[PDB]
Amino acid sequence: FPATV
Amino acid sequence: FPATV
Amino acid sequence: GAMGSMERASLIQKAKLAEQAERYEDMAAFMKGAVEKGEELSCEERNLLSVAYKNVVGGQRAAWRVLSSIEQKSNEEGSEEKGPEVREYREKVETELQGVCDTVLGLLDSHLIKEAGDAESRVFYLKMKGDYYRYLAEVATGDDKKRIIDSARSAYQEAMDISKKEMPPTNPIRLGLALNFSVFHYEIANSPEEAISLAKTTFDEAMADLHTLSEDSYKDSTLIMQLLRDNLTLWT
Amino acid sequence: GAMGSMERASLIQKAKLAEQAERYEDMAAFMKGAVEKGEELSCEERNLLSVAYKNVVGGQRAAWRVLSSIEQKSNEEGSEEKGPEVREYREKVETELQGVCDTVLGLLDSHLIKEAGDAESRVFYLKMKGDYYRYLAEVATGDDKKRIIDSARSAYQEAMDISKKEMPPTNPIRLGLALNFSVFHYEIANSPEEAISLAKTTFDEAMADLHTLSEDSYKDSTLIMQLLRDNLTLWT
Ligand SMILES: N=C(N)c1cc(-c2cccc(NC(=O)C3(Oc4ccc(Cl)cc4)CCOCC3)c2)cs1
Ligand SMILES: N=C(N)c1cc(-c2cccc(NC(=O)C3(Oc4ccc(Cl)cc4)CCOCC3)c2)cs1
Repeated sequence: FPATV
Repeated sequence: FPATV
Repeated sequence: GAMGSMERASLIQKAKLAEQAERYEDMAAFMKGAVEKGEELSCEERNLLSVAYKNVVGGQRAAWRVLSSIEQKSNEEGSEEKGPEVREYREKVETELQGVCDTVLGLLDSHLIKEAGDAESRVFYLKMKGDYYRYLAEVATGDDKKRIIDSARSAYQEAMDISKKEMPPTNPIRLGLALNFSVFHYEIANSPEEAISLAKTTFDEAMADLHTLSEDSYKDSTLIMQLLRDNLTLWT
Repeated sequence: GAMGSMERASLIQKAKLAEQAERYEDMAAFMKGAVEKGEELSCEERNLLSVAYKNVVGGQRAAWRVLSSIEQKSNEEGSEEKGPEVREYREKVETELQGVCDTVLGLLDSHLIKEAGDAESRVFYLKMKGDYYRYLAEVATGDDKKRIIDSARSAYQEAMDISKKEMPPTNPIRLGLALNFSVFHYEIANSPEEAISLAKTTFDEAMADLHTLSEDSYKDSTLIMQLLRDNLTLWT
């Protein structure tokens, strides 16, 4: 999964 | 801490 | 609210304690109580709220993905009927996830966003609104799926417009907003080209502004820039 | 019981799903529902029950330890009074932990232990009874602390007596019981010499019986033997 913050 | 199962 | 009788300052203190104990459901309940006191949130308090619910919903999302995977396998040609249990339990977790998202969205709508006038608060809250509609979109399949997606898009877009007018390109909130809106494009809106364009342009504009920053601000901005690069590496 | 309307087999299936999703509170609730159907538990089902509650209470214990540490520091000479919040929140987590322990002990008392006649079930349940009284002992400070400790000791002792009569020295339940009773001696009963003697004698008697085992049984027994050795290395 891609990075989110 | 010591091991328990 | 079961936190109605506790002091605002005590709720914030206990949220910090819950964080140290990795009790994120408690931390979220304490911060919901703090929001419901009706006062605006400081910068630290906004991040306590976001950390708590991000951790709670992040665990729900991970569980939902496991269960959805098992469910899809049970429905492949050649599988042995296991009955309704996998669907039922996936639905249970899904409903709990939707409930947490609705709770957060409710706090933003009553009345955090409408009182947020400074860019750092307003962009932060509108980013959260996009994020929690995005999580609802991840599990949506019904008559409302398009509207949920458009609600995420609209919140992210308002946050983006404010951030480009009011914040420098290295502002970590601006960067994290772009990071997440880029993921929305890739994973939710079936717009990988927009996702890639947004990540690259955000990264390049930040790079050109790093020279203005202190060492500590540089560290904060380059951290999120690296996440943008990580996603671009995943996608190209 | 909110699981009263769900089939026993569906509860067991959903416990396994909850495990895969790392939803251990759900897993424990499903297995409590299964126990409350009133039938005896199979070997697999007993371990589902134990895995679920061990994970739930293990997280509570870790949180309690963090909070108790913070609380003790707040009470050192030189600290700035922070008010009642640390104590209150430690008490909250403590009460929740005690509740989970009481729930498990209640299931063992109504009526798992009294129907357990085979050594593998009866020793398993009496070990659990010792374990959950041990967790209560870890947080106990009142008029009942000695009685809680003696309840743990008595359960472990009955389990030990049965295990030595009815199981080989390499039986993993026998080994895990001795491992945990040894930790009880060291950490709860202020009996480090007993803890060390029990771990060493258990290890040596198991070693001498490994020659009777298949490759898969050997792997299971030597795994727990290594935990005994690990503790002995910590303590000597
Ligand atoms: N936890 C806590 N007790 C507290 C956290 C904060 C706080 C305050 C400002 C910024 C952050 N920053 C972050 O948490 C991370 O960066 C972000 C960047 C943009 C956005 Cl929108 C959100 C987070 C998370 C990802 O990795 C790098 C740091 C924390 C104060 S108290
Ligand atoms: N999880 C699940 N779905 C299932 C677990 C089991 C199962 C059945 C028998 C034994 C175990 N054994 C363990 O779990 C470990 O050994 C134990 C030894 C003694 C005792 Cl008393 C308890 C555990 C835990 C520590 O590391 C090695 C394995 C599992 C069936 S289904």
